[PDB]
Amino acid sequence: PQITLWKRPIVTIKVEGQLREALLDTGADDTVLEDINLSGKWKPKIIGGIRGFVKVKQYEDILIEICGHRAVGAVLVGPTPANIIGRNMLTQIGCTLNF
Amino acid sequence: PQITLWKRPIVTIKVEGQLREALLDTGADDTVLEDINLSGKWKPKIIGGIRGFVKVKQYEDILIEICGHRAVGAVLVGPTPANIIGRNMLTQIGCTLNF
Ligand SMILES: CC(C)[C@H](NC(=O)[C@H](C)NC(=O)OCc1ccccc1)C(=O)N[C@@H](Cc1ccccc1)[C@@H](O)[C@H](O)[C@H](Cc1ccccc1)NC(=O)[C@@H](NC(=O)[C@H](C)NC(=O)OCc1ccccc1)C(C)C
Repeated sequence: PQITLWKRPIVTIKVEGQLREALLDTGADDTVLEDINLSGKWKPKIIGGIRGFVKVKQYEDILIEICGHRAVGAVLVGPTPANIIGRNMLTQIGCTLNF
Repeated sequence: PQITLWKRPIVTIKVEGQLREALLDTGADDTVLEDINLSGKWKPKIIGGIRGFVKVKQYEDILIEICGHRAVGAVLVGPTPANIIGRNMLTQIGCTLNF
């Protein structure tokens, strides 16, 4: 679809039988999922933001179903305020900025 | 133009005779400019991110020339790692997410 930016570009995602709402975020390298247990093993990682750095679990090969389009990727899981779909996921659903 | 998200969607902006590079950031409500003095008066404001909340100077009616398209807006100025063009500015250059 074509999402205008008058409101936050939140979309439905489906990660392992769990529906969430994630924000499509062009200013995020990575995808960060807020406090939702993912089956599988992970490796420790730290993303930085505005202000600080949070500790996250990185999971590889996670399947995320984003607004009707699937995409497998590294997914970071950690105490972030929102689900963030970063460019790593956004390139796979073929998402572009447009003006 | 059409910016794919394989790399950070950084673009040229012109803010008061100053060229900067800003990231077009769909996950930012506001626009945040990194440590570059803006003529004019401001009001105190605080944006939150990943981890924490930075103090910024909000300036109204700031003219930002974004990748060939102008846009006047509230611009927040404060110790952020990057210039971030938030949705507030991104709606005016007619920028949409596209997949
Ligand atoms: C999701 C992250 C992986 C993302 N980080 C990255 O992409 C960075 C560059 N990559 C990275 O960290 O790489 C890993 C690494 C590790 C070690 C060494 C080197 C590298 C990120 O948080 N980046 C953010 C800022 C940034 C930019 C450049 C460099 C570093 C950080 C925004 O782009 C991102 O879009 C966030 C999304 C977000 C929203 C809400 C909560 C948490 C995260 N927006 C923001 O932080 C913006 N805030 C907002 O939009 C808030 C929500 N609105 C607001 O403040 O309005 C008033 C308000 C006040 C109080 C409550 C509610 C509203 C900010 C730019 C102004």
